[PDB]
Amino acid sequence: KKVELRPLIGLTRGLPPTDLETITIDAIRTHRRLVEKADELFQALPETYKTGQACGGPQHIRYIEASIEMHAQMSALNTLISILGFIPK
Amino acid sequence: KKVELRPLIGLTRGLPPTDLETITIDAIRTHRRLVEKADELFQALPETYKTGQACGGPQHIRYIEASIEMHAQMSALNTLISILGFIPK
Repeated sequence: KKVELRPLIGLTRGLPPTDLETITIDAIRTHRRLVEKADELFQALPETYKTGQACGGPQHIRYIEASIEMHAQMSALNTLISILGFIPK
Repeated sequence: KKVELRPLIGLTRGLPPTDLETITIDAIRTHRRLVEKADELFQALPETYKTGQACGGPQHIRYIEASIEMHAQMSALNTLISILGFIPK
């Protein structure tokens, strides 16, 4: 993985191995939850929205917000994995 | 602002102006909340942790996680502002 959110290096500098592992493990769990949520909302979108032919509206907004949170958190998770050097169990 | 989270461009492509404005406005509110939370936890850290001389432990972990969420969401907000071309009221 690559460092996508650089400020995380300074934040976790010198953190004990077990502590960084704990943070990363929880971030993996969070990622799974965010992916599941975004996926659930994507599946319920009309075909026209899934293909990008239609845009806008409350339902679409909710999916986008869920996807935004997923992508943002994923950048953090990838960064944590990059710092750790491996994907903890 | 600059595009820090590229997937957001595809997600918001063609979104009606009012809809993108709504999403960005809520992201601004979210950012304020996350900054306040991270700040509150930073202030309560012992001086040794604020200066980086000490690292690790439950309290530090909680601050780091709050800061991580803040930074991640901020990358999303900056990206939304970059796409919109301005900071909505």
